[PDB]
Amino acid sequence: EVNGTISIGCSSLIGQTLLPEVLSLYNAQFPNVEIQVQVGSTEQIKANHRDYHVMITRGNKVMNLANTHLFNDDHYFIFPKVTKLPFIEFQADPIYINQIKQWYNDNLEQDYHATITVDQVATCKEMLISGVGVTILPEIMMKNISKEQFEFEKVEIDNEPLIRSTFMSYDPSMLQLPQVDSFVNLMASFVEQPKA
Amino acid sequence: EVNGTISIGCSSLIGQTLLPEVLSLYNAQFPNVEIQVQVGSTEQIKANHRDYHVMITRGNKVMNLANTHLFNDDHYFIFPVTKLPFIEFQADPIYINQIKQWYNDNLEQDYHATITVDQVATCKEMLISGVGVTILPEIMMKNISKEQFEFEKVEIDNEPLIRSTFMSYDPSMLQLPQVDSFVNLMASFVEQPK
Repeated sequence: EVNGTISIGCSSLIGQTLLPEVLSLYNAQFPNVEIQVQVGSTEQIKANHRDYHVMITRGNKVMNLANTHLFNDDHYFIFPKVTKLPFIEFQADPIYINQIKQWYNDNLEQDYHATITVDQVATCKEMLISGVGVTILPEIMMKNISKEQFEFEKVEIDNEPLIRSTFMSYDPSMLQLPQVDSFVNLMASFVEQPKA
Repeated sequence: EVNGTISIGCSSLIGQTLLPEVLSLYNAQFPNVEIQVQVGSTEQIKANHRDYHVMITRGNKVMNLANTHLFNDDHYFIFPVTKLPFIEFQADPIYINQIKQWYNDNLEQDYHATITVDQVATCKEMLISGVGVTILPEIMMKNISKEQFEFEKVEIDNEPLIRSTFMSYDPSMLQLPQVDSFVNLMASFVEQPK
């Protein structure tokens, strides 16, 4: 049997969408593995990289590690079925937030200004659902947003969708741990789409 | 005419349940206030209290601060049972030990967590995707299919297992209009008409 412990560090939004699905598969195949999950900012995770066998983060490849591109998110601007409403911003690295800002300016009348800022995308989405304001979300976080209360407009810059990449990172030496080699191979196949 | 910045630090599960609801009121009444929210563990927030005008945490009162009890949560054991993995979240040890002791008293096996997660939110998503079973605070139970899952209330000696939520702040801070505003709005908000 595969066993021991696997310690996973990932972006907060990953811990509420992808990871539970991956862990249903993984625990079904490798039930004697004990699993530890810690969520956080990409910068936190990368900082604590040594507490984790494997990290799942957003942005770019991590330094001095193996990286596996998992997928890309599109983005939607989401609002009540607009420049008079407050915009909710979430914390991420500055290139990304700056694309969102530049888009707000290009496609809307006012200058961009965050009224509410939260650090997690999940919080941001719940702020949206409660009517605190409008926002831009990556598509993987758009489930269960009422299509009767809200309109969804896709974010493109020039004529290119605004996208963000998710990566799995690990020290290739860790694959000597059966339980890590298992998780990494399971994810390789999990992120492939049957209908390519 | 109330403005400035208010900086809120709260428990993760609060940031996806209570706080958005509170902030819809607050922003409506005090639109010229800029709001910053940071989420995390109770001990994180307590560790960073210098960054926040106001904290909302779970557990006990915080030391050398004003405290306002906001409410108490009941808990439920939620399952599709001792062959299924249990999902444990991180919190202080008295509380986790109540859950362990309860699982032992009321189920056959010894308590053992197969999956452990940092946040209650993750734990709930783990639950919804069939990873396993778990105990949740009732405020985190919305949108769990009553058709796929059963819900059993957690009692210990016929007393519900409950956890408390507190708002903590330095009283001197109420000199900031935008903080005095938020604290009074929360006083109102946590009261029940009925």
